[PDB]
Amino acid sequence: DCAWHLGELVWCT
Amino acid sequence: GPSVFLFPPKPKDTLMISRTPEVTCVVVDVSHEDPEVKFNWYVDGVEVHNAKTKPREEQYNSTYRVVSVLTVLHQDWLNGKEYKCKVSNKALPAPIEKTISKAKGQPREPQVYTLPPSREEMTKNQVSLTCMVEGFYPSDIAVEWESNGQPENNYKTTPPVLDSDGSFFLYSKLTVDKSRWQQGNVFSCSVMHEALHNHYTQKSLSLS
Amino acid sequence: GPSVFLFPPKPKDTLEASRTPEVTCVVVDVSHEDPEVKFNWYVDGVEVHNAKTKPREEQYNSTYRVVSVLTVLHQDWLNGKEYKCKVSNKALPAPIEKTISKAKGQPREPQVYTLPPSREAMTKNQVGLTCLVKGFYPSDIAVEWESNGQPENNYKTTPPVLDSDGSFFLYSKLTVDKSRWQQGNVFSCSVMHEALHNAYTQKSLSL
Ligand SMILES: *[C@@H]1O[C@H](CO[C@@H]2O[C@@H](C)[C@@H](O)[C@@H](O)[C@@H]2O)[C@@H](O[C@@H]2O[C@H](CO)[C@@H](O[C@@H]3O[C@H](CO[C@H]4O[C@H](CO)[C@@H](O)[C@H](O)[C@@H]4O[C@@H]4O[C@H](CO)[C@@H](O[C@@H]5O[C@H](CO)[C@H](O)[C@H](O)[C@H]5O)[C@H](O)[C@H]4NC(C)=O)[C@@H](O)[C@H](O[C@H]4O[C@H](CO)[C@@H](O)[C@H](O)[C@@H]4O)[C@@H]3O)[C@H](O)[C@H]2NC(C)=O)[C@H](O)[C@H]1NC(C)=O
Ligand SMILES: *[C@@H]1O[C@H](CO[C@@H]2O[C@@H](C)[C@@H](O)[C@@H](O)[C@@H]2O)[C@@H](O[C@@H]2O[C@H](CO)[C@@H](O[C@@H]3O[C@H](CO[C@H]4O[C@H](CO)[C@@H](O)[C@H](O)[C@@H]4O[C@@H]4O[C@H](CO)[C@@H](O[C@@H]5O[C@H](CO)[C@H](O)[C@H](O)[C@H]5O)[C@H](O)[C@H]4NC(C)=O)[C@@H](O)[C@H](O[C@H]4O[C@H](CO)[C@@H](O)[C@H](O)[C@@H]4O)[C@@H]3O)[C@H](O)[C@H]2NC(C)=O)[C@H](O)[C@H]1NC(C)=O
Repeated sequence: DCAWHLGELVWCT
Repeated sequence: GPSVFLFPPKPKDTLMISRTPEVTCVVVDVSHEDPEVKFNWYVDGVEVHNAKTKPREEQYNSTYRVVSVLTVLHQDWLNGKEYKCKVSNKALPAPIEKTISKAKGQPREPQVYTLPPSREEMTKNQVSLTCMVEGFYPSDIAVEWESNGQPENNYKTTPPVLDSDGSFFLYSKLTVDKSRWQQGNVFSCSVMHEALHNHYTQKSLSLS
Repeated sequence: GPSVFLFPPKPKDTLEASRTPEVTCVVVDVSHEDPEVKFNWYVDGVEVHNAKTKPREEQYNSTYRVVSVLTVLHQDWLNGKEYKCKVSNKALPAPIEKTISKAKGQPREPQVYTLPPSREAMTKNQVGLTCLVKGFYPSDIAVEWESNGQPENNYKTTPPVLDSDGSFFLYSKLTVDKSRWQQGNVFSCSVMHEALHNAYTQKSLSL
């Protein structure tokens, strides 16, 4: 899955 | 003669795949007689040639500032690769070599807790929302705040402090108008750190 | 030539009446050819003659460390008096002068708030109890913990951080065995700062 921060991609596994 | 300072990338840049982390090799006290500076970059002893020199900058104290920037790969930085900048200048008897890498040691996941304002603070015009971040290694971290999908800027965060168990902790304090707290508005603490799932967690706080 | 660093008193020394705060004039890189250092002390421009010189100390790098200590009066320090250490040595073309004093600006009383561990924090063997100290100026402060009249020493405290209103804040974190917290024991965050009543306050926390 993916992490987002204020509509910005942080990281996905 | 010239002095060299080699800086790591920003934690946010290393932890966000949508950002571009870079290491910076700064040379100061470069004379007007010999402004020519040569850089050699090495990634784990292996020379690389994709570095970029910034516009030369006059300092008006008789010296130039000369900067070389190297893009680094996210995983390379996080896997602990060493970056070496070798600086040569006519005023230097020998080349100056500096080295940076991520701090050594098994990464530890930050435990993130939000603490509401104390009852005793409820007389004030504004209240303190606390984000407590502990048990993290290495100390590279970013903390930010949000509400209603919008960033909240009225916060200050402590430097990381080395804890007795060898991890680090810090606190972030967001200051909000008391009414916003009383009205049930949800606030959120965002933490970016390598040992977190997807480099990220978000913890929420509202009046219960 | 040699280098001079002038140090303020420890905050706990200025804040406890029975303690003896002092300013410390450290001189480093003093040569073997001229180990003699003349000190002159000035309190608000007025020369004082009651400083003490510490034992001379050879490092290793073929340098001497020479230290002068001047005891400071509690009221003097609090009134913001300026302490000047002038250092003369033969390896110096000019006498080096340094000043320190308490940071200037109106003192502001800290607000001390104790914050209980989150529910999420209860899964582990030990828990962090939090003391938020904020709204204080100057940044000179001492924070300790206690329980049932006994000092609790298993805490770390952040440095003071400058806040957006120009005061300072910090957090201190005391780590206790979870069972002690579960069993209702009271823990106390104690804060020393000049703008507090009696330069002391204590706030309690329990489950
Ligand atoms: C002539 O003037 C120049 C310029 O000086 C400036 O102008 C004058 C007029 C005054 O106003 C000064 O106050 C100005 O600085 C003088 O050059 C200075 O020399 C100093 C050494 O003599 C040197 O000190 C060392 O600084 C290190 C930290 O530097 C940081 O932080 C300071 C602010 O605190 C900042 O000014 C520096 O530029 C530098 O800032 C970082 O820049 C890096 C590189 O760009 C950034 O990292 C990158 O950021 C980008 C995005 O921006 C991106 O994310 C990249 O991925 C990332 O890599 C980073 O963001 C910046 N950080 C911050 C916090 O802002 C200290 O660590 C170092 O201390 C160590 O060494 C000491 C020994 O000297 C030890 O005592 C100590 O224990 C430490 O081990 C030094 O103190 C100054 O940095 C330098 N100034 C500049 C601007 O470069 C020059 O000396 C003078 N010559 C003469 C003859 O007088
Ligand atoms: C030969 O060696 C000597 C000694 O070096 C040591 O031994 C060798 C073998 C090595 O192992 C070294 O690592 C050892 O340090 C060298 O002497 C050193 O010169 C340094 C460079 O000039 C100098 O750096 C400056 O340090 C300032 C802070 O000093 C603090 O902290 C350091 C490190 O933590 C510590 O080493 C110092 O002793 C000093 O500690 C404080 O002492 C004061 C005064 O006693 C304490 O205050 C008192 O506390 C008591 C409690 O008992 C009481 O309450 C009193 O009331 C109170 O006054 C205080 O608590 C101590 N604090 C701490 C944290 O420990 C820096 O501020 C300064 O940085 C700034 O300098 C410039 C400013 O313009 C800027 O460039 C820069 O940006 C900074 O702002 C300096 O870096 C070292 O202090 C000094 N070391 C010692 C031990 O004295 C010598 O240089 C070397 N020569 C050669 C040719 O190689």
